Amino acid sequence: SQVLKIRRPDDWHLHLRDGDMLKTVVPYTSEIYGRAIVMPNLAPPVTTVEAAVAYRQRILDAVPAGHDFTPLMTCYLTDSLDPNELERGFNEGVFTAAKLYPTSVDAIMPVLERMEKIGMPLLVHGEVTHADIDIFDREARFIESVMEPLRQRLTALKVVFEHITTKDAADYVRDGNERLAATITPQHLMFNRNHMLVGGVRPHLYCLPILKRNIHQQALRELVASGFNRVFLGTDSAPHARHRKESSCGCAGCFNAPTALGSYATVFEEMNALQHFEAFCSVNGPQFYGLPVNDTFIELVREEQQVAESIALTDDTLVPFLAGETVRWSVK
Amino acid sequence: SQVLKIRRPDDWHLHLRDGDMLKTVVPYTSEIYGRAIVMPNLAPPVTTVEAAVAYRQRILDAVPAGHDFTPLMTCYLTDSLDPNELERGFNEGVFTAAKLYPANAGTNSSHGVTSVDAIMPVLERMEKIGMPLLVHGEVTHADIDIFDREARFIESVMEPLRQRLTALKVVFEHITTKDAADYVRDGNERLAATITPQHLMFNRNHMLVGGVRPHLYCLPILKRNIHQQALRELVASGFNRVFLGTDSAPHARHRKESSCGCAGCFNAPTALGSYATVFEEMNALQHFEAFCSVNGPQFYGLPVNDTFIELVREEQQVAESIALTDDTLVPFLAGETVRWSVK
Ligand SMILES: NC(=O)N[C@@H](CC(=O)O)C(=O)O
Ligand SMILES: O=C1C[C@@H](C(=O)O)NC(=O)N1
Ligand SMILES: [Zn+2]
Ligand SMILES: [Zn+2]
Ligand SMILES: [Zn+2]
Ligand SMILES: [Zn+2]
Repeated sequence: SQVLKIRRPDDWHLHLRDGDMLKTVVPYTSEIYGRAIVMPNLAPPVTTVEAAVAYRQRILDAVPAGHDFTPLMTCYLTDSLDPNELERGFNEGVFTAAKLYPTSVDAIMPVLERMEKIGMPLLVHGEVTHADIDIFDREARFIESVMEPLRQRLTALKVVFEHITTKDAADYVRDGNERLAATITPQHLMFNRNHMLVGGVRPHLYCLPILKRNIHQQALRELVASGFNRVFLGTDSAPHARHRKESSCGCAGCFNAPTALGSYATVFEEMNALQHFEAFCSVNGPQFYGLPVNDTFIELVREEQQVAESIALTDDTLVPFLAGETVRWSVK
Repeated sequence: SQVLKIRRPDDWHLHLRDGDMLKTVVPYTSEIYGRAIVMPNLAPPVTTVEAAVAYRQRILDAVPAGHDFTPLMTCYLTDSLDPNELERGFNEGVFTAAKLYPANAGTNSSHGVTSVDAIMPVLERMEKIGMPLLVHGEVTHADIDIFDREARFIESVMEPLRQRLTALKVVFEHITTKDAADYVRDGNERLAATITPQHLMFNRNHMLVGGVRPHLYCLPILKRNIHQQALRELVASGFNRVFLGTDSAPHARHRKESSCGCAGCFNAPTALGSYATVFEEMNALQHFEAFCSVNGPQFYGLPVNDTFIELVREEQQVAESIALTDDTLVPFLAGETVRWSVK
C-alpha cells in the first residue's frame, strides 16, 4: 500500500565488468539510476582516455532502449599515469573522477596535485594492505596513516571516502569539511560480520572493506539517518560468477544492483529517517560532484518481492544479494 | 633427514561422522592414533547408551586390518537426558565423557540444552561419579559478536559452573583465544584444554585476506593474531593440561564451497605433522610428545600408549582431495608441501 515518490537516483559507486557480464548486469542499473560512477578496475584497468571512451561505448551498447542512463567514467590511478592524460580526459568530459585503490601516494603526488588544481574528485578505497595489519583494522589504519596526511597536504582536493564500513570513518566524515564525502553500500547498513559468519560462512556477503562488528554497522545507520548531507548512495555492486564466489577462495563483492534501492528504503524506514532518503539517493551526490539533480521521478511501493535465486550468465549463474529472500520495498 | 619418534598419540577431540563418510575418514585416524574421543553430534545425536554401543561398532567395522585403534565414546548432553542413563553408560565403559554444546533456548529438548542451569542434575551426577565434561565453550546469543563468543562463555558459563561444581573435571575444547589460554593456564588440576592444528597455524587473516577460504572456516572462529600467538605460546611452554585434539570435522566439498559453507576442517590426514611443525617453529619439540601422547591420558586417568610412531622431516605434498562415494573431501593443507610426515 504505502508509496514513496523520489527524484530518480544515481549510483555513485558501481562495478559493471566487461563483455558478457557487462551485458547481463547493466540493465539492473540503467532501468533505475539516471547516472552511475563506473569503477575502472577492469583487467587490465582503465588508465587512459582511449580505454575509457571504448569502455563507455560498450556500456552504452548494453543499455536497453528507453533507459536514460549515463555512465560517468573513472580513471584507475597508477604509477605511470601522466597527469596530462588524466586532465585531458577530465577536460574532454571522459573522466568524471579518479579512483585510488590501496607503489605509494607520495609516488603519485603530481597526479593528485593536478586533480586538486582542476577540481577533479578523488575516490578512495581507504584500506592499508600490509600483511601485518588485521583485515578488520585496515580502514581505521588508512585514516590515520594516509587519508588525514593526504587531506592536510592537499586542502582543496575533493575526496569521496568510498564504501565506509566503520564508526572510525563515519566519525571522520561527519566531522570533516565540505571537501570530504562518503558512500555507503546497502550491505554495510543492513548487516554486520555476524551475518556473514554465524551459522555458516556466506561468501555472497563477503566483500571489501570487510563487514565489521555491529557497533560499526550501527554508526553507519546513524550517520545516514541523521540527514548528514555528504553521505550518498553508492552500491558497490560488484558481481562475480556463482562458482567464483562459492569456491575454495571466494571473490570479494556483492551483486546488489537488483536489490539496493529497496534495501536502502528499508534501512531509512527502520531508522525513522525516510525524510532523508531522497537526498541520500538523489541529491547529496550531485551536490558534492557539482552535477544537476535528475529531473525525473520514480516510485517505491512497500510490497514484498522475493528476490530471484539466480540470474543467468552465458556460463554459470550470478547470485544476487539477498537471493531468495523477501525485500520489503520495490520499485513501482 | 630428522626423525621424531614419539609414543603413539591419541586424538582427544574427533568427528568421525557416520555411514560412508565414516568409512572414508576412519583410516586417517586409526592408522596413527591409539585412541580418540569420538564426538556425539550425529543426526540424530548420540544421547543413549544403546546408540553409543552401535556407533562404536560401526567405527570398529571401518578400521583397517591391523590398526590398533579404540574409539572412546561420548554422550551429547541434552535437556531430556536422564542422569541415570549417563551414569550407566559411564559405569559400563560406554561413555568416556559427555559433551556440552552451546545452550540455546530454542533447541529441541532431544537435541541439546536450553540453558546450563536446566541440566544441573546431569552435571551434578558427572561431578559425583568423576566423569569428565567436554565443553564447546561459546555463548550463541544473537547479539554477541562471533569473535567475542568464547571469551563471553568464560565469564558467563565456565567460571560460575566450576565455582558451583568444585569437583567437576572439565576440558575446554578447542580453545582459540588468549582469554581461554590464560584461564586454563591459571586453573587447577581439574581444568584442561585441547587445541587444533588450524588454531595454532592460522589466524582470521588467513581465512579472509585475498579471498574467503571456507576450508579454514570452523567453530570457534579463527581469531586475531594475538590469540593465535597466545595458543602457540601455551603449547610451547610445556604446560601439561593442554593436549592434542584435532577437531577434525569433515564435510563434503560441495557443502564447504557453497552459499552457506559448513564449519569444520578435515585435518586428520595432516594434523600430527602440523603440530610437529608448530612445536619446531616454537623451539619446543621437547614438549611435543607430552602434548600428543601423555597429557591427555594423565588428565583422563588412562594409560599412556606403549608403542611408538616416527615422524620424519622430509617434504611431502598433501593430496588436493580425497574421494568420497559421492563428491570429495578437501583435506587441511590440501595441495601444500608439508615439512613433517609420518614414516
Ligand atoms: N567490493 C568488493 O569486494 N569488490 C570490488 C572491489 C572494491 O570495491 O574494492 C570488486 O571489483 O570486485
Ligand atoms: O563445533 C564445531 C562442530 C564441528 C562439526 O562440523 O562437527 N565443526 C566445527 O567447525 N566446529
Ligand atoms: Zn573498493
Ligand atoms: Zn568498488
Ligand atoms: Zn566444538
Ligand atoms: Zn568438535
